[PDB]
Amino acid sequence: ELITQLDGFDPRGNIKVMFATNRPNTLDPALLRPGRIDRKVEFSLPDLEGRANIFRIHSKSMSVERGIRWELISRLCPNSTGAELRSVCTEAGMFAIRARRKVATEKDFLKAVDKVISGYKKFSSTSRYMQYN
Amino acid sequence: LPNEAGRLEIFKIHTAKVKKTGEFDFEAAVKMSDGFNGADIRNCATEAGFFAIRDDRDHINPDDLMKAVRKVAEVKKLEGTIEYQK
Amino acid sequence: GYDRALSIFSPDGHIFQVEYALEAVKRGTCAVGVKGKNCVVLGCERRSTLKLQDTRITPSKVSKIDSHVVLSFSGLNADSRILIEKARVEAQSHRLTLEDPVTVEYLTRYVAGVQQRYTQSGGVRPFGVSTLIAGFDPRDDEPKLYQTEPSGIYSSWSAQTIGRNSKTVREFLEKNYDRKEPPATVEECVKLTVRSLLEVVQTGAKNIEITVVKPDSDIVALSSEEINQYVTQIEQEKQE
Amino acid sequence: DSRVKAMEVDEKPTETYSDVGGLDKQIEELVEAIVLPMKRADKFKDMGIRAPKG
Amino acid sequence: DRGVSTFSPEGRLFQVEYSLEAIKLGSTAIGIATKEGVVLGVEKRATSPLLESDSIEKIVEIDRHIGCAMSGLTADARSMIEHARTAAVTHNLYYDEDINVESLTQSVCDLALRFGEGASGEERLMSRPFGVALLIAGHDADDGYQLFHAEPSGTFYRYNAKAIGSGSEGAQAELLNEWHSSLTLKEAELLVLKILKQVMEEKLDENNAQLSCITKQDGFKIYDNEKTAELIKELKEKEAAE
Amino acid sequence: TNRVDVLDPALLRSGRLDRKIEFPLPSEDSRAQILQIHSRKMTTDDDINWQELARSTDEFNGAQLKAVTVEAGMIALRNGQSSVKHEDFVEGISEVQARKSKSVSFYA
Amino acid sequence: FRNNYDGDTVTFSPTGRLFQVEYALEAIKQGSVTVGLRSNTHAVLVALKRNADELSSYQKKIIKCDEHMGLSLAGLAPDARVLSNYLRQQCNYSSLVFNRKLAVERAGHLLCDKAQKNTQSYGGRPYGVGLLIIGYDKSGAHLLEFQPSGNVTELYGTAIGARSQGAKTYLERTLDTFIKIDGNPDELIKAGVEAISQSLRDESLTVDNLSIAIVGKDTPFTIYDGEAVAKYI
Amino acid sequence: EKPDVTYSDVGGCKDQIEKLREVVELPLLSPERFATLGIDPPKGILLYGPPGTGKTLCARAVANRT
Amino acid sequence: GYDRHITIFSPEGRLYQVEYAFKATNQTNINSLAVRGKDCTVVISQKKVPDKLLDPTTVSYIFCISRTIGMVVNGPIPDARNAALRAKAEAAEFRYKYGYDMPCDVLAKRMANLSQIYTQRAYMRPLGVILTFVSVDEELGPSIYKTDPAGYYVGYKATATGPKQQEITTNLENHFKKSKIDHINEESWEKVVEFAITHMIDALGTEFSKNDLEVGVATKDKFFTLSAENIEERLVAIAEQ
Amino acid sequence: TGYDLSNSVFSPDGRNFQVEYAVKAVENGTTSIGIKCNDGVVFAVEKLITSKLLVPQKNVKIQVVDRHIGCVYSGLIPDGRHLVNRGREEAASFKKLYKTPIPIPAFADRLGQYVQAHTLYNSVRPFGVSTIFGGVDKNGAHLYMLEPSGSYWGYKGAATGKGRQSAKAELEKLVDHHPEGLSAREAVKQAAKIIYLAHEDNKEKDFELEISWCSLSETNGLHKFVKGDLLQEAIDFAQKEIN
Ligand SMILES: Nc1ncnc2c1ncn2[C@@H]1O[C@H](COP(=O)(O)OP(=O)(O)OP(=O)(O)O)[C@@H](O)[C@H]1O
Ligand SMILES: Nc1ncnc2c1ncn2[C@@H]1O[C@H](COP(=O)(O)OP(=O)(O)OP(=O)(O)O)[C@@H](O)[C@H]1O
Ligand SMILES: [Mg+2]
Repeated sequence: ELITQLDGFDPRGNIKVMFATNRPNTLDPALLRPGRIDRKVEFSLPDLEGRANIFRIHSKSMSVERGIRWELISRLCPNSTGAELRSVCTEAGMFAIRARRKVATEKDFLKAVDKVISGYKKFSSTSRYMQYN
Repeated sequence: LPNEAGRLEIFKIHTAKVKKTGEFDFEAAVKMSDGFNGADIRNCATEAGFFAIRDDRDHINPDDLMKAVRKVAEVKKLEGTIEYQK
Repeated sequence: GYDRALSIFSPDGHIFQVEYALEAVKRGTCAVGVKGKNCVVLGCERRSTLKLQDTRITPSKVSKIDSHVVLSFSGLNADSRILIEKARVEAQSHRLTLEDPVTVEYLTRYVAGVQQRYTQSGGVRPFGVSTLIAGFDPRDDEPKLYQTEPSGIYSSWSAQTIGRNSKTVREFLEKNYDRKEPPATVEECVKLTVRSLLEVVQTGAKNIEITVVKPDSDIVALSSEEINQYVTQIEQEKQE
Repeated sequence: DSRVKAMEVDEKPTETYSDVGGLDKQIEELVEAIVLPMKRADKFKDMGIRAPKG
Repeated sequence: DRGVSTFSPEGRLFQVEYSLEAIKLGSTAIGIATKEGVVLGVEKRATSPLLESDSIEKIVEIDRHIGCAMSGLTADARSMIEHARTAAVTHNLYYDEDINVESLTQSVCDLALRFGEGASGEERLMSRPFGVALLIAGHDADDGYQLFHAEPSGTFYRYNAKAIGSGSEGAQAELLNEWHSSLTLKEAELLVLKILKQVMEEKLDENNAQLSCITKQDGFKIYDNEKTAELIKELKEKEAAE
Repeated sequence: TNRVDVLDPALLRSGRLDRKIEFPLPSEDSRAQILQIHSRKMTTDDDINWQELARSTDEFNGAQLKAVTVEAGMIALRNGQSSVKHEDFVEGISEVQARKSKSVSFYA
Repeated sequence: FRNNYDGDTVTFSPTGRLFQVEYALEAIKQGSVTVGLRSNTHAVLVALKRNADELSSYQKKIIKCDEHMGLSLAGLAPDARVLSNYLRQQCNYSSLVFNRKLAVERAGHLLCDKAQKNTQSYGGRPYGVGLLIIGYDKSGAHLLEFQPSGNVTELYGTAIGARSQGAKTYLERTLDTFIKIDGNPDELIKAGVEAISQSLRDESLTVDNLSIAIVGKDTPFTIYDGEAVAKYI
Repeated sequence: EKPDVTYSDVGGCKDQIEKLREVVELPLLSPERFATLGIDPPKGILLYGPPGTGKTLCARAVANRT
Repeated sequence: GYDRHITIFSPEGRLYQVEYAFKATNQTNINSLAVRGKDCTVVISQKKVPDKLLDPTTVSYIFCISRTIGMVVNGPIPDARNAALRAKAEAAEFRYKYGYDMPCDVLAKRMANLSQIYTQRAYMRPLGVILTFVSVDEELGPSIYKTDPAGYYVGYKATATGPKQQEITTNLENHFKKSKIDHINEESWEKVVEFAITHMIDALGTEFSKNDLEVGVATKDKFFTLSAENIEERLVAIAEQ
Repeated sequence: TGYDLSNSVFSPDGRNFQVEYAVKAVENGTTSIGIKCNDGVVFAVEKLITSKLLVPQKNVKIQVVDRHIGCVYSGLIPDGRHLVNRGREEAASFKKLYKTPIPIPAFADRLGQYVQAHTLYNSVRPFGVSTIFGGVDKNGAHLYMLEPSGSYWGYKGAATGKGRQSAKAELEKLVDHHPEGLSAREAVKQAAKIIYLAHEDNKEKDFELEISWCSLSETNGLHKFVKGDLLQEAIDFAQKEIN
């Protein structure tokens, strides 16, 4: 029924349609071709420079010292989604609250990167789902 | 499905009604026609009649019948597999 | 033939059969290596949960490759024997054709090279074993202590530990082992390796095995009595 | 039913066969099967054949 | 499940493409080629203080006139380096002359693709390609000093200076500004040690960094730790001169 | 319908759906005719040689060919040009293709 | 977006096509452009090479196969490095046994049948490279186009690679001028450089980026490079 | 009722943000520019990628803007 | 899923894939009948030539394996030629290694065993033909053995195969019910053919021209198929009765 | 469901889907006919001229086998060029062992087994080609057509490719008017007439006609190409009638 109102037997009104899936594999060839899904745009893992800008967008609320070299810990973080980077900053703030320190330091951010990637490289959603792509 | 014997009676019922230039090729057509249902023979005379509209003829030549048989058969077999009875 | 490509890269850039192999080495019993001034000491965990098990005839965790190279291991007990057979073979082959016993670094390079091979051969699963290869080169008294792993890379260490609870043992060795000054003698070193183990074994004199290897082809296994004595001393020393 | 009445022809915008690109033999064969038996219905009746149904 | 030969809808072999990301996870190798020699610099990257850092090896001699640096999963490179010494040695046995660098590199690239599922008697000696990339440096009389980057892609380019490893992106940004044809052998050493410090994740000292050169006169030489300590002290000076 | 193998035989067969008309992909020459009736609506130039573009597109549907025309104007708009040029029709064929990595000098 | 018939080469699709052979044909549309054209006395290859970045050098594109036959690749380098090695050996196998310069036409078929036997069988990546094979034998000048499907054809001129279409258009017009230029090797190279300038997406020809090769009634197969192609830009 | 997760929060200055804006935002904002050429604007976008890459994050960002 | 593509048992306990082969047999619409004479064997089968273009001579279902053994095939013709070529090789090889002619039984038993290996290996697919071998063996007299893709075979007093085999079975049974002997009795081989065609006209209802039949007869030490002229003589003998 | 993915599997019906699919790949090729004359055979194939760069009369799609068996195919052009190549071994090998040129019903049998073998394992793709091949030996002329399934039959005219409808309908009228068995010298001019008629559903991209014949009485039973004048006369004959 959905396919048939995106080509109608008539011009349909001003209607833009956005599809968001975790697998294009599943989708039927009738949904995919232009006129019903004109532009495919891939949101992929950010490269190294991406991971530098996404650290800046979570951290700007945070209190951090001046000597944080975000280039240093982006280089140390392997290929990662933007969802791991949220958990990184949360855990950096977490070790500072356990330690009784109001400001997050360089030691605390390294520990957090270590904890997130080490344990959860066992539970990475990224590896299975990248293959359906 | 009509047997090789009957299949011959069915042809003669749908080519009598329609105009023709006198058609003696039903001896060939029956032999070409396998797995034809009653329904496909009746459609076969129609396709033969539609080549008669393109040529501007007003009779079904025995040449137009040879073409029609082949045309119904190619598409039939391909696109639908008819049931196996018990 | 049977040659399926069991081991392939994932899009993250790690081989998943090799990460799985290394998790298998974690559940293994614990083996520790520390090299003193002029000895090595290999301490190993005996699973003592078992009762009515004869210790006289039961294969140990320290298997001599040559008369001056010993090997210890963590991981799958069954697969371990497969490395030790190819190693005993390689030690006599090298004696045959070049003369001179194997140097510890060469015997590792062979053993480490086998674990690497089985990560490319189609049809073969990787090994589930990490080893500590220790001993003295012939006509020398520098102790040498190496570690291989199922990636195939090998490295020398001043002290090391593989197997379960290894982070807790390694933390104790980073505080109690001065890199400049080894345990003064052979007797102090044994007292450093036992004291590290008693943190994760939660005692049991029978649980701990100690094999000491000394220069000039002197391999001896410390007996139960000796081990007990050491434990009682350390417990009494630490207790005091 | 009221849905049938909404389905009737409200006039589909003039495409013309010139704005169906290519596809010549397909157009011919459709208009043979659908168009003619409506308008040229006398030439099929004299020939004797029934009219293609769909 | 995909085979190992399969192409993507773009026309790229999956495994060979995935393999390139294994190189990104490796440690940093820097290579600057001058008209007096080539300098090879590596971050050893010890993983503990107990780990003895001298036994780690990432620079290896192929022949007195060819040296090699490794980045990626480095146990795979045990197999590549063994092939290379044979080709280089077997080739000096048949023709009484040292291989060219450009010819030696190509023989290791042919070897690289060999993955498959097996068909007839034909060897396929991997399941996935060598998960390591190499910087082959060396010198022949014909074309002076050369420096090559051989990737598991199966293609090699001759470079004036390339840097691969964890800090590849930020390292090659600094080279593009700093290199020119008029560097000498003692300026390149300090130029590798300056770039090695910007992408390094530790403190720069003599134990966990290694330098190597290749000159015609002396062959391929790995610097001892003593010489490297002097060059590390000599970097701190030129940055305080300013 | 676009799946004809699935429908059972009582819905097909002569005497119900007498004619069974197949639609082939636009052939290399038809692509030229197709691109030319969709472009009349937007601005054109004589720069464009539609003959070129028709040879490039292989196994393009009459729906994707209409996409090429639309996409090409999107790139003309992003530059800010008066009208569509030949570069943008070429550039547009690559946008309809799901290509998204180009040549990272993966290919010699 | 990845189909269901993308597994091994054995699989046919319900449309009838073989998808894995079509995927290997995309490996050509991402390589660098290369233009071949011939008269009745000279064949000419004009390839635009490709650097990786600035510090990098350029990637060879034209392989001397013998002294009267040479080919230029566009696509994967190691796939060509197997197919160019194979033609070398088959050209020696003719001079040794039959003392016959291997006719260009016969070398096309030999290559074709070597590509076919890897898309019939399970396992075996199909070769992801497109070659142009020029050469001069006893029947004159010849220029072949070899697809990774295996189909080899004889042409007066072609191109392959990225944005080849702009050059292939210039060859369809001027085909009637450059085909009659015989006994003059200079002008035939000039017509080939002009062709490949139509395909550039503003990369700009340069003396280190261009590579030309000719072969003729009297010349051996020779490749021009660096300073030697400064006269021809 | 249109939540607000502003457009700054989307990572970087990616091309991916700019390809969404040409589909949704521009034909509503400025139909002056599309009228001259005569192009009718695209309609469908397909966002696809491994989990955690911000497919949803952008959706919320265009929800208020639009 | 992968228990019904290859030949392993299903959870129920049946080799699905083999079972699917028998439905592949009746995909040509040939019917056959085969009876034991008193000193000969006769086998008739319909021969439908579809198009005018086909040359009527090459279309055939009766294959000469040896002088001793004829073979009539029911099923798709690629697998026909594949089973007939393998049969001929075994017929020759037997003669070579044991020094007499291959009996009918021994050729039948060699095919059932190759058929078995094909339902037990995974990568092999069972051939979709049913083979019937007629002969006049020298030890046992007239014989018919019918082999099938599963690899089961048995002797027969008479047999039929095809889409309308059920009709033809009822007649062949009704005859041995009344006479109470195992085989049609009439010394001459000419009159066993006349009887044969009578039961096909009944069982199928179809009247047969001389082209619609193809007749094979095994006597002592030669097996032939009858020429198109000879099948016309037979049909004049039915009309004159 | 999963019965279409693989070869040499049967569906519950009793069909090999890979083999049904291969006939759709034959269906895309160019029109190709074969006329059995009284004295021999005439093969004729429409060869599309794709562009002004393809060189004229130089891409023969008629391959000879031995000295007296013409092979012309439609479908996947490399895949046909392999099935003939294997067929040059089977012929040269028979000729070695029995020192007589291989007879045509026997050559049809060798090819048959080879194509039939490639529908028996998961490991090999079925051939995507229809062949028409024939010639003249000491028992007369024969003509065969090899389906990608592995069946073959005798024929008096055959067709394959896109124009198989119009051709097979035209070869019926050619066997009607001439029931005696038309002459070989005349059948060159009749084969031309069947390509130009079957090229009206394809009149978009012009073509170049190739004809070859093998007759006992004209060329001594050796397969040649028609070339020069008799071919330039054939084009004229067919072209004048269909005006
Ligand atoms: N042959 C053609 N010539 C011109 N335009 C075409 C052609 N084919 C398709 N188009 C364009 O593609 C658009 C979409 O086509 P359409 O909706 O008919 O697809 P469809 O074949 O009906 O798909 P479905 O499988 O859903 O039925 C049309 O509005 C038309 O503008
Ligand atoms: N590009 C990005 N920039 C900044 N933050 C991001 C980015 N991508 C993800 N995040 C963070 O990760 C969180 C989860 O992302 P989101 O809910 O968009 O997942 P998704 O992309 O829809 O994947 P899934 O739907 O599989 O969970 C967001 O709430 C946000 O905090
Ligand atoms: Mg989401």
